[PDB]
Amino acid sequence: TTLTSWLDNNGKSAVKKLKNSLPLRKELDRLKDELSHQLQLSDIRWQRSWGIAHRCSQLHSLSRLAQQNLETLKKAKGCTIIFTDRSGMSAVGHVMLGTMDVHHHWTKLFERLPSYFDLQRRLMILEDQISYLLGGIQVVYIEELQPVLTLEEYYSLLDVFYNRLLKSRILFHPRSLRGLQMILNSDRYAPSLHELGHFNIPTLCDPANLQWFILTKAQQARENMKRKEELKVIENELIQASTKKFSLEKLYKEPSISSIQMVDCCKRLLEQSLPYLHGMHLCISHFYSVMQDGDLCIPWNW
Amino acid sequence: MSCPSTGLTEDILTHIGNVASSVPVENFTIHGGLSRILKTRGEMVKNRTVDWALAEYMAFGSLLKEGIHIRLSGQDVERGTFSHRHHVLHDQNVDKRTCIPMNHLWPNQAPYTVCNSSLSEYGVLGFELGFAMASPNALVLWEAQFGDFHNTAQCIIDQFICPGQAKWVRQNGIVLLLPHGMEGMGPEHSSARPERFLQMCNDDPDVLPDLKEANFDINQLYDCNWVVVNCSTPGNFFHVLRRQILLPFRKPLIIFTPKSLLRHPEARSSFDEMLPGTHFQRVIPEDGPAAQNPENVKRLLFCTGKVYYDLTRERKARDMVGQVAITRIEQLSPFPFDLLLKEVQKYPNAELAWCQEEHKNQGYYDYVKPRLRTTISRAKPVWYAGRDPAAAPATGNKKTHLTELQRLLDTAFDLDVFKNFS
Amino acid sequence: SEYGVLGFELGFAMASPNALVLWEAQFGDFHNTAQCIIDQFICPGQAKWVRQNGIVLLLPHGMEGMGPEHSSARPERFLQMCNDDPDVLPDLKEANFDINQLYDCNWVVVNCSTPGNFFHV
Amino acid sequence: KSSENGVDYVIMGMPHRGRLNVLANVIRKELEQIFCQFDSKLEAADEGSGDVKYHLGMYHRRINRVTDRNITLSLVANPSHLEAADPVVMGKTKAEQFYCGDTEGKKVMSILLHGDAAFAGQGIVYETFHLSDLPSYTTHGTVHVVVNNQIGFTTDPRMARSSPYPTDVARVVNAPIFHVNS
Amino acid sequence: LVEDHLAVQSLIRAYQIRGHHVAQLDPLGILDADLDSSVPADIISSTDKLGFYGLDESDLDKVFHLPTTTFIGGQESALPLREIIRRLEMAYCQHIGVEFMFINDLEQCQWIRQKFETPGIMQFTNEEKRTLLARLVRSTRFEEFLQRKWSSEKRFGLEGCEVLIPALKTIIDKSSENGVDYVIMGMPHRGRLNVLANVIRKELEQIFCQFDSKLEAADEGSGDVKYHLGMYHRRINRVTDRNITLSLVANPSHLEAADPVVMGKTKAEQFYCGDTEGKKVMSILLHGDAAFAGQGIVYETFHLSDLPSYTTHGTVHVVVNNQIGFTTDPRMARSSPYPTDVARVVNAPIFHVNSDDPEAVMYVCKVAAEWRSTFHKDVVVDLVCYRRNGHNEMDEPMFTQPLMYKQIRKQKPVLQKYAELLVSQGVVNQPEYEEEISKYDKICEEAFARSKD
Ligand SMILES: CC1=C(CCOP(=O)(O)OP(=O)(O)O)SCN1Cc1cnc(C)nc1N
Ligand SMILES: Cc1ncc(C[n+]2csc(CCOP(=O)(O)OP(=O)(O)O)c2C)c(N)n1
Ligand SMILES: [Ca+2]
Ligand SMILES: [Mg+2]
Ligand SMILES: [Mg+2]
Repeated sequence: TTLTSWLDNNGKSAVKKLKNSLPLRKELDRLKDELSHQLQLSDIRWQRSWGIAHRCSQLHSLSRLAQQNLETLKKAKGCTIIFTDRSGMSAVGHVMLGTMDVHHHWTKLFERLPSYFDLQRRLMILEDQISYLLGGIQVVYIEELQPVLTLEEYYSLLDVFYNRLLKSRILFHPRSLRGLQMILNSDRYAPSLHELGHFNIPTLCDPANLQWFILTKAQQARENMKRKEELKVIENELIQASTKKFSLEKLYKEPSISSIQMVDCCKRLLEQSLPYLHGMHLCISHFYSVMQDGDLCIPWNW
Repeated sequence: MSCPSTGLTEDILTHIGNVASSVPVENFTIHGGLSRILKTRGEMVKNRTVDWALAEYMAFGSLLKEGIHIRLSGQDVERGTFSHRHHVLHDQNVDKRTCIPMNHLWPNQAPYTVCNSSLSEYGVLGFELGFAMASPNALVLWEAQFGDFHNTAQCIIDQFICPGQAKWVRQNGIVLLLPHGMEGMGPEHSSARPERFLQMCNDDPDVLPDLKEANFDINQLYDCNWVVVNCSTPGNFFHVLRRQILLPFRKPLIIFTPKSLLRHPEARSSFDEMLPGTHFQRVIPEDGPAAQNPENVKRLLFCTGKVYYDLTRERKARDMVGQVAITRIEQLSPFPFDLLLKEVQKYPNAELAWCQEEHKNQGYYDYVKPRLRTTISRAKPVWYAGRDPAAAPATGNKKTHLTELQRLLDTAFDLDVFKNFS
Repeated sequence: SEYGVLGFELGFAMASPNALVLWEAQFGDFHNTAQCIIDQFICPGQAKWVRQNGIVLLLPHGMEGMGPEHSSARPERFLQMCNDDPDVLPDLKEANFDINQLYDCNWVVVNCSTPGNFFHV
Repeated sequence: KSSENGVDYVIMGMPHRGRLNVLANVIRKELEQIFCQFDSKLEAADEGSGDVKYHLGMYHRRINRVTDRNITLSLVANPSHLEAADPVVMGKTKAEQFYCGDTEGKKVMSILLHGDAAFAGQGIVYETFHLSDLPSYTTHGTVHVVVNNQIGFTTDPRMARSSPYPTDVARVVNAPIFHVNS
Repeated sequence: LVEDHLAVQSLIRAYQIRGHHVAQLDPLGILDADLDSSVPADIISSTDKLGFYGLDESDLDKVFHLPTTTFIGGQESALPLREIIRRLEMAYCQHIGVEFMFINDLEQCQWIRQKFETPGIMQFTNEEKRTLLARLVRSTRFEEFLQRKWSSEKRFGLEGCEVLIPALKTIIDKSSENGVDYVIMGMPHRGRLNVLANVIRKELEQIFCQFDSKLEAADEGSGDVKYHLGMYHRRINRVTDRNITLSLVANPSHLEAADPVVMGKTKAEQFYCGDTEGKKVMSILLHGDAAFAGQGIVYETFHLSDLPSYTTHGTVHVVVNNQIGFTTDPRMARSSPYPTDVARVVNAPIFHVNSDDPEAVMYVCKVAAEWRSTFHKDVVVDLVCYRRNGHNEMDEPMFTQPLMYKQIRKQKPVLQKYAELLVSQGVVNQPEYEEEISKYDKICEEAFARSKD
């Protein structure tokens, strides 16, 4: 158990860093809820780590933009905003302001919202067509499993797949209605069955090979869609119990962490007690580190 | 596109001035000479006046208030080459203990970084340029010990900063501060070579921007490769750094900072140029007894920077106030056509001269002259008053440099050297 | 390397006037890496120091659409470092104008278009 | 291996030799976009003068095959001048480490590619290696890859350096060197 | 003892490969020049660390047989480990630190080991001490006089490193002994006037004339400052029976930019004299610690040093390591233990010497001059010293470096302590030391009247 030594060495700097970092957290909350109220946005989110100091600067810049141009910015009622590395609208309708763009680039984006909204209806109609084609099959855009896709690129993928596949050969059956989803993978190798329960299927694929692949593993997919949810529920209860035991402000995970890994992580914490974990922020990651704003990174491997 | 005013309310300025003058740690001991500098800073702050060192605090603190990271890097920048800023204080008794007064201005403020670099211009400038292209919410400044040592990094300037936006889409707003001015110093301590930067500009002298355009400037700045400026007052230096950030876009900025004006008694400005509703001034008009009776003035001299305070002293010594009108030019980059056209109209009958510190084949002449000739319909030949051409930036003999300055001031106020020719 | 080799050649050229030392650049665009040597030693060396240097620099130049860094050796930068005075017309009517004019100048630039002129220079 | 060790963001700089191959496979740029550049009738929409294909940058994020974790890649546009983009890559890495609140650069990494003749004859290599360790300039580690093909343009390697190997500047900062027969 | 001798073998490794990490090179006492205060487990400073090698206190008297990679034994072929450690500590952990184990030629390593490890080799005659005393007196009194006559000017004087002048004179004298007839030098701002007055005997009267405010240049040229001018002078060496020509190249303020120019001039002189291995022409370069470790052109020059058609067959580099830049701490100036680590990329040995002991500086300079003639390679000599005043004579050092200069104010100049050491040994007497200071002051004053005339 080297985490004991690591904690004993690095806890004091962590508590000092937290004590320094509280005011920036207060300021971030104030800026976020003020901006959310003013523009009537549904939510504001971030896609990368980034520290409380850079997030505050991004919120300040957006506030300045709203101060200068208010009428054009007002076109985003009910639209949630995410901060990314590229601009444009996402595959499921998020304004993705990009960290490396000046206000002149954002203002252009906020003046093109109606056309993007129009394109969204066409994409939804395409979704419905593909759904009725293979029998009821939801086509989903699962982020953190696909590259960041702008609306036009996803529409082009859907269009090329539907056009190049329907014209040549076709097979129909209204089964698979309740479950089974398609990632629509962008042509990596070949169709495959992901562990969660969905399918990442390349575009322009062979309809015969696609049919043979799909027809045979329905039951395993249906079994996976229930395994995933019941592990998620046991995770909710374990992560509540750990916070109760050690009195953490919040305990969370990196997006890349598998749920089973968090099973094992929480289970092999709950049988041990450590002094310095009291009243701190802890996150599950891949390395031993302390963040500049006062968070601890404990790898899921002791 | 438009730019908000860069002024600030008075209480912010007073708080910033009080913080910089005061030392946050009572236990910390400050060198007696440094303590006198801190006391003089308070002297000025209570009287509502700023020198050159205080304007830099009042720009950096005002930017740090609204979550803008600031990184000042260079060669001996924590104290200053001419020992004028003292951004970092050292305890005389306890070793390794340090205070930065600008990190204590407000409880919720953005990070500030001052670092002394290794002895290198070609790696450090590249490092800073790479740092400046990772986010538009930071102000990265590179300081040169003297403006003459920048050519060691010429490659970076020629290949990355100059054409970077035309060759690749990325926008970058790095600021370069280069001390400049001829003061009887060694040739390699005189002239940062502004004529080399001014010729890389993609502006066309023959082409004239339409007078009837919005602001005209938010469009002159936009239709330009980078902005160059030669500030002569601390108020303008305060306004430029704020305009760099409040603009909708980013472009590189080249400021030619002074050397002997850091202690010049009349090179300071009031708080009234920093209050809300004030703007950066590209051309500073002629204000004085001459503007009251324009027809009486027989000559109009255009200058830039440190020369101004030399010409004004000569004009009074000769009883020529009201006979000569001196005008400063502050930007030079996207040349200001509209304002300068009005100045010629203001004095119907006055020959136009360009007065200059450097030699004829260096400095700002031969960039400025075609542009000044473009604004008028060649109504008046633009004359020249300054030093003769030479191969080296400045002379190594102190005696000749004084004589040269004297003959420069002699030809500026003669009123008949070119008058007989015209 | 352009910054060490050019300095080496310049030092070689100031040890005797009975030698011809030529420095060749692969493209005229890579000379700015040696800007320091050009700005402080070659350009004002006889104005600041008694020693006189007779080095020759050959820089390929010409826009063939090969790209920004394979086009223009930047002659406008060399032509402005000249000490000549633009606003004065010399006395054209004097013997040896060509040599008198050549005797008081920091250096000479040329852009030859025929091999005969390149032979004569 | 870096993605295994927790890295999530990689920044790269590279010279002319082999640029297109890296863009096609390592950066996973679309093949059609590469083939489109070679077309002559090509026009540029931007008012930019534009640059040649071997001087353009590329940014892309994708799921790694070996590691389910997403990884983000970036290639920095550089001029024809060799080694002049090393400090630019270092500065960008430092900025990314700073903004992500990274105190020892564990989640951001830098990789640089060099040629043998340029790596042993340019001065800026020395300055960059010296910057590598100073506080407020250190990025906590870099992996340099040198392609020693034993020739410059037409210059024998014997008249290009005064040291047994092109990679001897690395000995001034105590960095181990592994030569391998490719 | 079945394999205990093995440890002793490894023991010697440590010193010859690491002793310089624990040498006393700093003159002040505080500040380790190697930026490392840690002591290597290899070196034995306390007896406890014998346990690192599997040895106890009883092993000190046992008698060990030395190998051929050591010359400490001298006549003896065997020694007690007591005396072995004593000899090795004197050889590498004192006022001289030698960095030479990265070269892969055995004959070059044996030469260095013989030069530095044999007992009693560094012995100086009373006449040599007398000459050194005279040169030190001159070097000090010149700067004293410059202070007394021109307090406001920025002299850039060598207070803190006054042993540079005797070092250069010793190098030139040994080279003249080895057949050199023409020396070319390049040098930065620090200490230029002292060298112009005491090494290349430029007429003192012109040195004083340059300081005159009422000076005109009758030449048709811009001109340059007093620290950028070239001087050529041929003088008979006193110690040698042969003459020597000394040339100093005019340089700009850009730092280290005149190194390739000096190399090129040396190559041209070697070529014209029909010299095939540069045996009668030599080059010497002076550097500062902050510039030598931060400029790129140093790397390129060192690489040019060996290529055929560019090699000049050997250079002697002298670095003045005063542990400060302009106002920059040496910790934020480089990423290597010493400023002189570029020299390791071309396999050139390095000798660091504490400049507070002149009699080791003389020996190191002599050894470097012999090495250049024997092997025709580069060699670097590092003089660890301090800076007494600020960068200029008008800078304020206390604002940025308060604790270092507090120690500087309480330390004696080298000339004093050398004078008392000589008087104690009986080599000289106080009446003789006063006479020379008075003689040098008459020569300086007469010249000042001539400058006024
Ligand atoms: C910072 C600076 C100096 C420190 C010397 O530091 P150093 O080598 O240790 O010399 P020192 O023993 O302290 O005199 S001087 C001059 N200068 C400005 C300077 C910077 N860069 C270049 C290329 N040329 C210069 N002229
Ligand atoms: C600064 C600069 N000078 C000159 C050139 C011209 N040039 C292009 S490739 C090359 C050879 C460099 O050798 P090396 O790095 O070994 O290249 P490789 O073996 O990869 O072709 C040269 C000199 C250049 N690209 N950059
Ligand atoms: Ca040590
Ligand atoms: Mg190669
Ligand atoms: Mg020094």
